[PDB]
Amino acid sequence: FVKVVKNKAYFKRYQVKFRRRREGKTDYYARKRLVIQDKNKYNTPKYRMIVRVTNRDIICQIAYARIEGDMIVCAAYAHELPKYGVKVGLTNYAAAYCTGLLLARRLLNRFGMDKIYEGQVEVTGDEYNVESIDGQPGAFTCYLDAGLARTTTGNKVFGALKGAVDGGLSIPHSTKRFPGYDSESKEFNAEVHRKHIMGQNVADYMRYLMEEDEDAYKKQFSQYIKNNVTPDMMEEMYKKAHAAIRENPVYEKKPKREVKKKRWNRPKMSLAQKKDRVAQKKASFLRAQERAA
Amino acid sequence: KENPMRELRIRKLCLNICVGESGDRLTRAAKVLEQLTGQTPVFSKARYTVRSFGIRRNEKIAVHCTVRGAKAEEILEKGLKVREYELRKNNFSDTGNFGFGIQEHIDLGIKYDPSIGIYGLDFYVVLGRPGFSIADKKRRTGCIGAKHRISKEEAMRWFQQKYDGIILPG
Amino acid sequence: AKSKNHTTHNQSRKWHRNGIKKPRSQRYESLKGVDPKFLRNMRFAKKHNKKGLKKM
Amino acid sequence: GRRPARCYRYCKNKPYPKSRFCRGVPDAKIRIFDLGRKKAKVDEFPLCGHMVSDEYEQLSSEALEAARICANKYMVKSCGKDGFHIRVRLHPFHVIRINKMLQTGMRGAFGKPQGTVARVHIGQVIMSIRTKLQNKEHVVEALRRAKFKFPGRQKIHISKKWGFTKFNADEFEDMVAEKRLIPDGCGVKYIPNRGPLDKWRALHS
Amino acid sequence: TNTKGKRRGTRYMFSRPFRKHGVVPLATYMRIYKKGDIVDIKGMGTVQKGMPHKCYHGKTGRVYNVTQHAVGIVVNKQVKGKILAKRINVRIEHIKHSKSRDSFLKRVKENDQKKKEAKEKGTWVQLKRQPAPPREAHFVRTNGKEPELLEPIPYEFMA
Amino acid sequence: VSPKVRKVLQLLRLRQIFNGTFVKLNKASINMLRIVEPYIAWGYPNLKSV
RNA sequence: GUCUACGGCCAUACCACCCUGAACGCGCCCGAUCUCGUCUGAUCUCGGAAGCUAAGCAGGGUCGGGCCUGGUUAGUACUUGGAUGGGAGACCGCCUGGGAAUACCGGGUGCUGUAGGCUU
RNA sequence: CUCAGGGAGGACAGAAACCUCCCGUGGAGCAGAAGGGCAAAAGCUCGCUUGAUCUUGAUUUUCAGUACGAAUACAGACCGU
RNA sequence: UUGGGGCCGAAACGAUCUCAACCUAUUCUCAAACUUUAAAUGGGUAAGAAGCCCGGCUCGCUGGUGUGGAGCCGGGCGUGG
Ligand SMILES: [Mg+2]
Ligand SMILES: [Mg+2]
Ligand SMILES: [Mg+2]
Ligand SMILES: [Mg+2]
Ligand SMILES: [Mg+2]
Ligand SMILES: [Mg+2]
Ligand SMILES: [Mg+2]
Ligand SMILES: [Mg+2]
Ligand SMILES: [Mg+2]
Repeated sequence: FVKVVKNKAYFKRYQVKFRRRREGKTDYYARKRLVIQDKNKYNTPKYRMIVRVTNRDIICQIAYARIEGDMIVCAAYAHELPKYGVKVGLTNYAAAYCTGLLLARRLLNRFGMDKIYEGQVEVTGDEYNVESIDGQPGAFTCYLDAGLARTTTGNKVFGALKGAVDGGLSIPHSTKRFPGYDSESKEFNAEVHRKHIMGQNVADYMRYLMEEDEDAYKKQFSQYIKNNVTPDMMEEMYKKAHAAIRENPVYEKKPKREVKKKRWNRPKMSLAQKKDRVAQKKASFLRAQERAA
Repeated sequence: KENPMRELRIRKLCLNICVGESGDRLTRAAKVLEQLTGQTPVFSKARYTVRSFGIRRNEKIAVHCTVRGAKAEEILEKGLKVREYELRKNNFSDTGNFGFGIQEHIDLGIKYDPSIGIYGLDFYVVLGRPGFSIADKKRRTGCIGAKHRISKEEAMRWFQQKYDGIILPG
Repeated sequence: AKSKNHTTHNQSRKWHRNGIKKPRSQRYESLKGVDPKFLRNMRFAKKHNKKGLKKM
Repeated sequence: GRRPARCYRYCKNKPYPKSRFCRGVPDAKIRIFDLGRKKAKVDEFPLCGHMVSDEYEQLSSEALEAARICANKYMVKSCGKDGFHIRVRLHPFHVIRINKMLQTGMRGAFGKPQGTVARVHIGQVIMSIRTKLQNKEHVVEALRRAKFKFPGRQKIHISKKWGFTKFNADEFEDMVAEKRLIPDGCGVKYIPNRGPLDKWRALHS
Repeated sequence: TNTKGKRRGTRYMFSRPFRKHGVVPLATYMRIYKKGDIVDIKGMGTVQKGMPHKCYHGKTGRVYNVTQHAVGIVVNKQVKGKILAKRINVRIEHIKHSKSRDSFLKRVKENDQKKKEAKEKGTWVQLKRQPAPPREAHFVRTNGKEPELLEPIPYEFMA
Repeated sequence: VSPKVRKVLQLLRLRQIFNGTFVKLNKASINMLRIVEPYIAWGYPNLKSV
């Protein structure tokens, strides 16, 4: 035959990687540079905005790391958006912007910094960076943790960043990976960015599919017509969502209720059960031979 | 009743012509795949120089293309129309994948242009299941498991069932 | 005319005649070799410690 | 042709094997290490006798071959050519060096390779003969004749193991009959209770 | 004679342990070193910048200067008649908090607590570490069985 | 006399042959009397000996 | 009881095969007008929600391999210091202290930090 | 993005040209001698570049604790990405 | 899984011995320039008043935050650990 690679000597010398690397979730090469602090800063917290886009949700957190594991100081999710007004399309660019705005205003409400550093209330899509007013507490500085998302032009990890820096946080960035940047001429057009902030690219697709074929329209947008979301009112829907987010961004936890404490999985088998099972198997195997021989 | 997430589909169809020289032969052979598929193919170069075959290191040798979607179905049907819907037992691999080779590309149905001439090529069919993107997506890459794998015996049954072909022993 | 190349035979006995003494431990070691930015700011703090004397 | 064995007798230098640094070593004088009826099963040669070194010295490959030839040629005459198995359990891996005096004297006096010896400890088995229980005194006499080809002092010890194995002869037959040992040609395989049960079913079926 | 190379004879000294290669963990990055901390030095071959010399591997010193990625350590060095106080700039991966002073600090806080205690009660509690004394006189109960008689075993030539 | 042993024989104040001294016993003392073991003859004195 | 985002120590966590997954989630999945990128919307990016736990994932199993931790090996091998000990030597014994590692035989098969869910 | 190598397949194609699937803890590669180190990299391929620039001091290595060479932490600038 | 000799097959991954390369569990013997393990002896630090402890002040350094760090003063603890 051919020599088997995964022999006993293969597993004796095998060094596993880290658990998060084995699950694939964490780039430790980027983590070593995103997280650690200069040693002459002496346990000053180094914050980061984690933006993670799942299939049906957008998660925005802000974390700083100690020895025991990093501490989440504020978290904003995209499934909280039906409270604020938008119910359909919780995983697009406009929902990423609303999640970043939630995270920014919710952190400023925790630190008591709502009135100072309002941010860009009337959105334009331009390069906005908050400036620390002297005689006041300084602006919150954090850095984007894009993770393993490929940071090309038009990413929702940068939409959440635009939402945060319009909410009032100081995240250093350039306006190159925002949509509207023309790589042919190296110039950023802010009006195209404002369309993606207000979700007008989805509005054009709904109008396009409505004029092409109503069957493809109902296939692609089933919850839009179920919840009565039309391309003309999405603009004011996202404006009212922004207004409701900046009006009250404080998160109230859902009340935990008492549970009957049922076990859904299987408990681990004990030693005596494992010793008896193999004895029953051997006793069955000898009996099946003396009964068939 | 079988789980419809386990439906055995065609993932991709890989085509190449291995010419072995450089020059206008490669351009004509690439034009064959370009007018056959509708997409431009890509040139494949040599790994290292062997002096008995006339090839050199980093010299362009072959022309290959990959076809996915509903176009691969009709290109594969044009191939098995030439092959009379028969294959051998040795044309199926251990991983559930199968290919064959065709000697005159005109038999596809493509028209003869006197400047290009006659080339043969070979087709390879990469079957798949819904869920095979796990092994090559970037974020959380994982294995495919054992029950979800395609085998030689199950790929032969798929070919005999859907294309109504026959497997002659050899 | 070959001679001896190298040895350390009597050296450990020579070292212990006057003793192998640790360096002179003093309080207030020198700030020479400390990084210039923090050393520059410490001088500014020492320069203005006399400012809040009447409040102290 | 070569120097007497009293020169390269004691284990003075560090071990100096044939490797990518020490090249040009001539071939070892002993190449056949076990011989006789080496294609024999375990249960037919139960008696094992060892020649055991009592000293820490070097044994040359020429002496190893000269001893095993004498042991073979006595045991063939005594018990037949197919009634024994002799195994030399010492391989010559140390390389001794020769500094030829053609007149530079001791300038740059590092030796070129001369031959191969085996570094032998106290209590280490030199050769082992397995045969039936009736050929005990023939094994003792054959090893006593082979002691004269070696420097120093050796002892003769009839082992308590079953042949060329590591299991005791009083319990070997019971441990085979309980299927804890399986014959595997010259030696046996020990079957523990630690594998999957599908091998236990194949064992007991 | 030998060479004067910087990393001569560091083949096993600067090598990683078995099945402990690869990505360096981040807890040795996100821990805090201040001036006066007692630090032992252990060279790691994964990172090559800021490596201590081989004569400081296994030594212990005290931090005097802290930078962005490195700390400065005063290490005692035995040189040929005498001991010098060396000032070396070592990057943070080669650096570990020593636990030798930790037991002394836990004893200092225990001694201060035990001195605040028993001042209002008027008694006297031992604060010095006494060495291991001779054991006190005790009774050994041979309850039931007599002690087992041990004898030397005869020789067996198992060689 | 070895240097480590000379230092312990001076810390026991035994600088001359047939000198005697009283030493209280603990682990730190037994591990020094083990170092100076071939050069001394020590034991447990009687009350009349004291 | 358990999951998700981000982690700490990095196999008690890995590898092979099998079984089961309620709810939320994570996913597979459906598409390419817009952002973006390819020979190929397979990957990446984007817009979704018809179907499905099949796979990934979680839990569990295997007289499982590995790994971790013990016993045996064994006070053995080795070793600090000592003798006007033995031996022709090679080397060995004793006094004084310290003390390993295979084969072989048992047990175990991730703990946990912050934030947010489901089990109302 | 993943290498060395291997297995099973595919016209000419064979030991060895090219395509595809699977296994692959590094068995490859990192200019050279060897050793150490390294896998979403320090390897391979691309895009942009000149931190191979100017300027003080301090430190380590050889060491007399002197130089040269080489090296490590900073600080002041101007930059690249 | 290919071969070195075949042989009954004109022949077929057929009969069917075989010997070597290969594969799989075992086994004998080794390494100054091998190593999963791994001593004895040894090499560094610590075993306090230059330490703990509170309060206040300064900073152009560092920061969401009279945050963090460092330097200054003013006291209190002597069973001298
Ligand atoms: Mg990155
Ligand atoms: Mg001289
Ligand atoms: Mg010598
Ligand atoms: Mg798709
Ligand atoms: Mg699943
Ligand atoms: Mg299932
Ligand atoms: Mg097991
Ligand atoms: Mg948890
Ligand atoms: Mg990279």
